[PDB]
Amino acid sequence: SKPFTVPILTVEEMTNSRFPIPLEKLFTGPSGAFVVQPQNGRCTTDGVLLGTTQLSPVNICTFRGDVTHIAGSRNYTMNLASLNWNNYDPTEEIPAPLGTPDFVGKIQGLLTQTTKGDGSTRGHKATVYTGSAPFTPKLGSVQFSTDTDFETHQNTKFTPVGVIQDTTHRNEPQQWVLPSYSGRNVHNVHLAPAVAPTFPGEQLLFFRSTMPGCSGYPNMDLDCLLPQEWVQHFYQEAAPAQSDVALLRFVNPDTGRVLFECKLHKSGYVTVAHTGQHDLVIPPNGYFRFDSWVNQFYTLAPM
Amino acid sequence: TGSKPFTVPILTVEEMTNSRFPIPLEKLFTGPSGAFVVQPQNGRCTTDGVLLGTTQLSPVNICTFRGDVTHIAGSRNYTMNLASLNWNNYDPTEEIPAPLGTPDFVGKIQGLLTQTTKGDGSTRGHKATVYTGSAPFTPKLGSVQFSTDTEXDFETHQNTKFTPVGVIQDGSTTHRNEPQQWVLPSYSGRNVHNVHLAPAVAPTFPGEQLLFFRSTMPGCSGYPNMDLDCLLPQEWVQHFYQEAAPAQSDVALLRFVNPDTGRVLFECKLHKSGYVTVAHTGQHDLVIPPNGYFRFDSWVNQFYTLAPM
Ligand SMILES: CO[C@@H]1O[C@@H](C)[C@@H](O)[C@@H](O)[C@@H]1O
Ligand SMILES: CO[C@@H]1O[C@@H](C)[C@@H](O)[C@@H](O)[C@@H]1O
Ligand SMILES: [Mg+2]
Ligand SMILES: [Mg+2]
Repeated sequence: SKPFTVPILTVEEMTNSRFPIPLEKLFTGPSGAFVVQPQNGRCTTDGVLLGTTQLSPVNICTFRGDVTHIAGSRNYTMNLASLNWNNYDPTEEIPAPLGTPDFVGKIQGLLTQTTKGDGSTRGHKATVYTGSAPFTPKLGSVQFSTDTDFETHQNTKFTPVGVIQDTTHRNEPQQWVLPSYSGRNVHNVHLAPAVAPTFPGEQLLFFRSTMPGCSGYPNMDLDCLLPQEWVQHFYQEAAPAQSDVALLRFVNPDTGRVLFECKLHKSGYVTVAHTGQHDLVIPPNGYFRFDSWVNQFYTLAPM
Repeated sequence: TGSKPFTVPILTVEEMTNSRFPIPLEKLFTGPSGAFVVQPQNGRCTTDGVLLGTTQLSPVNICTFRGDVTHIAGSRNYTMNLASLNWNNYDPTEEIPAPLGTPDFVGKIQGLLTQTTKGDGSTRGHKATVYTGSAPFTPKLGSVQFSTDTEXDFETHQNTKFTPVGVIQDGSTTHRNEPQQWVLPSYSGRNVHNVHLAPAVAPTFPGEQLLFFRSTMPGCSGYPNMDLDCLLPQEWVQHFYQEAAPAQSDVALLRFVNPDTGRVLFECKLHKSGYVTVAHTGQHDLVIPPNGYFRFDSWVNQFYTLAPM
């Protein structure tokens, strides 16, 4: 069987799988009390994509389609196309279009458009409210608010940049609250499962970034379960799993020594032996290395 | 056994990222260089994993800037004192052309400037443009200038980020006159030469042309030329950097394959210094299936004649 491996890039060389920004650090904390169920950055170790996960680091939280103006405001409805401008199929057995935001919050960026006939172009600051009633990406449409021009039947793109807040500080975004992908009073479908440590003394290990803030006092923490480069790697390699748990070691090349070890579960998430909230202190050139497949009762050395 | 076998990723063109701007690839393109010299500085990496020019590993940090800013109380423009991509101090004596990820073409790049005040976590963001052909574009010296749409609110001594979105055109009656993707900026200003560049590339074998990985940059105003060609997908850069497989000649023979059927559509040469050539004549958007991908066959000699494509 093809040997399993993980990418050897450092944390700072890899990308968050839930927003198009670099990873910055590793974090662990208790989460047994709440539900961890992100839909981007979900992939098994043998390469099966889950949830709304797709392969491009720059298409996360983007939208493409045509727009129509909502009379008496600066708001536009976008009729969604696929990530490569084909028709969007709402019957596919996924929660929402691939790359759809998987948290409730106000995402700010630029809405841009090109007119086919003459190549004229235009761009305006815009915000999408993923908690709002018109946020119905599974049905094929979302709404943007703008600050200011957009034509009908012309290709239009939202490029995300960051998040806003607008009361009590850091109350939004809520990175662990899923949007309602079909809107009010419709339950979500085909979700990737919630994850949690199943072994005593363990916690999830998160790959953490800080989202840019564009207004107010947002909570800018964003944790993903797998780097986007790991998703890309497992998808291509499709190496068979020889157990439910891949043991990884995090290595400091300056000394050759292992800093900590962790479990990469076959269904696509990492746990460590730690109790409490902890920002890991790592060497910037450290990397992860697969060492062996282990059984269900393997006890990690304390992180 | 022997040398580690060389490979390229199996991702399709449409699943990969442009190495010169943070957008997906769309198609393949070939043409003669014409009046321009092809010397891009992002997306430059040897097949055994040596990064060149301003190339770095993150697909989303391409054409970004980070640092602190200063206004003038008589203009909407801000000067940014540059830091490196992980907020480390940027040293102008480092042997690189400019901070890694700096734009490598002359044009007007629009995006958002954003900032967080460390003390209380207050944040702000405004549309901003950087003209990489302008005299204040001096990233090798550690500063660039941005024009913003509103008179002021950005604070001094606070971390500030530019996220690129697309390109604009203005100040011309001729459409699509800018950006000029093969004209390098003057990273220290026009009366100083650029340094430590990744070299220019060109087909060296009779009847061959460069093969490019092409995207269309978003346009944000005016009538810009939105074509953007790179020599290697960003995912190929990441792959070679990790694998560091030795090159066993100057040229790797690759085949481009349709996955739906497995059949070979054309063959090409991946030169060990990090660019691709094909046997073709003319300036053309290639007709390929969207899901096509490349596979390494063998290291070939310098006098190998490719089958025409
Ligand atoms: C509401 O205004 C926006 O948010 C505030 C908290 C400030 O950070 C201000 O500079 C910014 O423009
Ligand atoms: C100058 O104005 C900008 O460029 C023009 C060519 C138009 O596309 C217009 O919609 C856009 O706002
Ligand atoms: Mg340990
Ligand atoms: Mg051929």
